[PDB]
Amino acid sequence: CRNRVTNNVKDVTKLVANLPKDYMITLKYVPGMDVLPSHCWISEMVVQLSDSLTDLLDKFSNISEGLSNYSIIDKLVNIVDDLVECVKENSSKDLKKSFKSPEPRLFTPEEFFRIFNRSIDAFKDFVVASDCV
Amino acid sequence: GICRNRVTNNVKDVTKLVANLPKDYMITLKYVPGMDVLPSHCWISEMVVQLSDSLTDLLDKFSNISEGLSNYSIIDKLVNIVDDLVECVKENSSKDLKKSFKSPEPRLFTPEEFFRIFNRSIDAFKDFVVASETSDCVVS
Ligand SMILES: [Ca+2]
Ligand SMILES: [Sm+3]
Ligand SMILES: [Sm+3]
Repeated sequence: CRNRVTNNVKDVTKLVANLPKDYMITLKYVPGMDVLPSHCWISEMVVQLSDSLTDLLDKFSNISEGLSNYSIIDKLVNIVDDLVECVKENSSKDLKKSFKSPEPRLFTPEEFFRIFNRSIDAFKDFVVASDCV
Repeated sequence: GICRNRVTNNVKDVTKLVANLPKDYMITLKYVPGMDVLPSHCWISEMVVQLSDSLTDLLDKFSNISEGLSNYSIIDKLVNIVDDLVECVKENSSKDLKKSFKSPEPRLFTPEEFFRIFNRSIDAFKDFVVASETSDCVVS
């Protein structure tokens, strides 16, 4: 989706620096994301990252006048929601939705946002969509 | 001044930290059983010591590389004020209960719960001008 709202690890790196290391974030991970082509999982991953981030957002209080966790997350919530929009709109050869109920697991902030960056980077370099078994 | 040397907590930073900590995050603290109804001389030494231990350990959970708002930075300052207190306890020749035998049982607390116990404990260095004029250290 050409326009990705630039979600570089710039703010992500800061967020991870300020989230406790032993704090587990829940994410319904789409299995196969580490081997299958993107058109097979990007749609559901983007939807799940959106729900996890939004739920994570309610766990912090505002003070957006100095790059607080709340503010950065809100910024990431918006980026992913728009990617969700695109995916539903620019569907073809892409598994536009279907199912949407993988298995929920726990991730460290580091692991969670690594999954977050790969999902977004997935759009960056993505042209050859279409099988997924 | 009562042990008020660099003894200004300033909750301005504390609220900001609680706000920057997930309400979901559980913090460990060896809590003294009834410090909520017992005279301060019954728990203050042990608690000031456990608070320090808990805050010091949280340091490990954050990164010291962050511009502007930094949770590592705020915790560091909090550790110093509480470590300054563990000093007014050292030389302390006052006998009231400044010991607590061993170490209490560990308990989990959310950020708001933990820092409430924190501020109270600190503030306890003002409302502690007695010992023989207070109650026992048991509840029953
Ligand atoms: Ca949800
Ligand atoms: Sm000192
Ligand atoms: Sm009693």
